[PDB]
This record gives sequence, structure tokens and C-alpha cells, in this order.
Amino acid sequence: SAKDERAREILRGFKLNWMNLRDAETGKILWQGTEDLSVPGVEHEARVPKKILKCKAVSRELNFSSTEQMEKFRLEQKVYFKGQCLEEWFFEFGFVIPNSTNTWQSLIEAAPESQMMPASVLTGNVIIETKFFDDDLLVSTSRVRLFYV
Ligand SMILES: COC(=O)[C@@H](N)CSC/C=C(\C)CC/C=C(\C)CCC=C(C)C
Repeated sequence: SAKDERAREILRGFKLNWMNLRDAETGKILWQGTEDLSVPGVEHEARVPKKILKCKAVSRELNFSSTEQMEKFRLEQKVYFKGQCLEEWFFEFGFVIPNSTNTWQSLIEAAPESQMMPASVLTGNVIIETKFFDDDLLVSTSRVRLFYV
């Protein structure tokens, strides 16, 4: 469309290879996926162990490939509970070499146990909406429904 064919070019050349969730304090891998949760237009599912809610902070690794150059690769994540936006996250990777494969690590600090909701209430009710950007270029929007198992 009129909005850059480059955005569509980046998307066709972009692949999310795998993703990790780690205990930020110990480095134990708590959850791993190899499904491209960045694919737009379908509601992905993620089933993560309930024990993750025990962590004070988690480290999320995104390993991605991109045939296309990007000047300022970043993402915006809204966390929804039953359609209510609870959290808005911003993460920047920066410059993406064309044809590169990159591991992207981010630290997610957890809310206190006394302020965070139980797994039984959260599971199936949390939607993460991720917008993938090259600076101001919206490359894709993806939605993942969270289950705590
Ligand atoms: C430690 O307590 C917490 O902070 C709990 N509430 C969550 S830890 C963190 C994150 C997740 C669980 C889900 C992370 C996001 C996923 C799997 C999907 C995002 C999609 C993309 C493509 C980045």
C-alpha cells in the first residue's frame, strides 16, 4: 500500500527463530519456544510455567533473523487483561545489519507477589500485543494469548 512497501519487505525477510524466559537472578531457562510469535493476523498462544510468577525479574531473549536492514529496530508491548491495558513496555534493539541473526535480551522487572495476581486468574485472560517498528515504520503487529501452566 501507500505506507512503505519497505515495511512489507522487512516483514517478509524477518523471522523470530526462538525465545527464552530466564530467571534474571540465577539464569535458569524457565520457558523456551521456537514458534514465530511475531507472525501477524493470528492469535498465537504461549503456555509458560506458573513458577515464572515467582521470579523477582525475568530476562527475555529474542533470537531473530532479518534479510532487510533496519535503522532503529524496536517494539512496543501492551499487556491486556480482559481488554484492559495494564502495562505498556518499550524496548529498543537499534541498528540491524542486513542478513544478520541476532539475540536480543531484555530485563522485565516483576511486581511484588502481594501486588501480582494469581496464575489461576491470569491464565487465558492475558493478551500481549507487540508492535514491531523500524523507527516510525510499523513492520507488524502480533497478539499472543498467555496461559500459566
Ligand atoms: C516474574 O513475574 C512476571 O513478570 C510475570 N507476570 C511475567 S514474566 C514475563 C513475560 C512473559 C510470561 C511473556 C513474555 C512475552 C511473550 C512470550 C510473547 C511476546 C512476543 C514477542 C514476539 C516478543
